[PDB]
Amino acid sequence: SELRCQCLKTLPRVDFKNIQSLSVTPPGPHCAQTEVIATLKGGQKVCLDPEAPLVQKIIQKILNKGK
Amino acid sequence: VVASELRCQCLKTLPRVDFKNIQSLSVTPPGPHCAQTEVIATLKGGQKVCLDPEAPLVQKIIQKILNKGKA
Repeated sequence: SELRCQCLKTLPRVDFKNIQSLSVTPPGPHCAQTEVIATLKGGQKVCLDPEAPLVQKIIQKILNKGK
Repeated sequence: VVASELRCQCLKTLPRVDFKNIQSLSVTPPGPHCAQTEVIATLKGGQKVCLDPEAPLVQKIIQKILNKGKA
């Protein structure tokens, strides 16, 4: 068996409020790149650019969102 | 319907983990079912553990992952 990178394209942002969850996968046997996949509240799955400052900012706003 | 949308998935959080142990992370912001953001790290060998999302070392780990491919 062989898996590969599942992102064809990476996007520069999504709206914070629309994120249901994100998965962040570092490089490994499957893929040389970190992949960040946002699942949005309508079911969409989107690949985000993990190096984009807005994407890192969104991630941070999520990590910090808890009360 | 499903358990993960009806309650938090975490029974407790850790302050850090060896980052090279991490195979992947899922990050879920709070919602009706859960007051906290949850960061579930699946470690090599398959165990899922939660990381405290406001631990500085855990935010630093996630930044390192995001920045792996920059020069």
